[PDB]
Amino acid sequence: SQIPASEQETLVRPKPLLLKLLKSVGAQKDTYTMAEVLFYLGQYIMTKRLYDEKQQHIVYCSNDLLGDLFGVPSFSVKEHRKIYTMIYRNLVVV
Amino acid sequence: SQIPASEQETLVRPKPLLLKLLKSVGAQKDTYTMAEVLFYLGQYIMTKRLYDEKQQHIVYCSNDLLGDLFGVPSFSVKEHRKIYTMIYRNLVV
Ligand SMILES: O=C1c2cccc(Cl)c2[C@](OCC2(CO)CC2)(c2ccc(Cl)cc2)N1Cc1ccc([N+](=O)[O-])cc1
Ligand SMILES: O=C1c2cccc(Cl)c2[C@](OCC2(CO)CC2)(c2ccc(Cl)cc2)N1Cc1ccc([N+](=O)[O-])cc1
Repeated sequence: SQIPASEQETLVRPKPLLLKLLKSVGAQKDTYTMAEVLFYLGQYIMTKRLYDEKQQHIVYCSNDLLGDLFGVPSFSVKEHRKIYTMIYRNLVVV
Repeated sequence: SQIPASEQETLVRPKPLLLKLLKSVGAQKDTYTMAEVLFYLGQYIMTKRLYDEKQQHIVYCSNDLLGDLFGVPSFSVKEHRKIYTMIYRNLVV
């Protein structure tokens, strides 16, 4: 956060639409700190799949020589076994 | 270490197209450890921008109530002051 601590702990009362949204994912109250609002928005965001975590770590290799060699348009940098399998089809163990 | 150390250190010879890919970003040899192949693949990937921060960190809220509350189709989770500004419009302190 580039937001000062004092600001994060500011006590606030969500308007009716923001309140309904927060309670829709389990918020219990009518007043919150700003830190609490952000926690519940985070839950809302993840629940409505407005952010995708897997898609944060993707190589897009279609129409590139790498896509030709691996035989795929995309892959996760976090899935090492899957990369190794694709690499092995392009070499010989000595 | 998803991959065992000994496998990472396995000595391998890239077939011609992979080899040309590797030398295209500075690789100097015909023979490599698997670790070395992954390093040079990484350099290729980043050079050609096949992986790019431009697609990262985004909340796409255009088609959700949140987009209507925030007045935008999307926002970056890293833009903390923007997020605060957008939230303050939706409340009273
Ligand atoms: O770092 C992240 C993060 C990363 C990826 C996806 C999501 Cl969803 C989040 C998000 O919540 C994550 C969770 C915690 O509550 C688990 C749910 C979030 C993003 C955007 C919003 Cl508007 C709210 C939370 N978050 C927390 C946060 C972001 C920004 C600020 N700020 O403005 O100073 C404060 C807190
Ligand atoms: O963690 C990351 C990472 C994160 C974001 C983008 C990129 Cl490009 C990479 C990548 O290279 C990073 C750099 C180092 O050489 C600086 C360039 C990479 C991804 C995919 C491939 Cl196919 C190769 C490297 N990498 C390293 C790595 C990933 C997977 C394995 N594994 O399967 O055992 C081994 C090593």
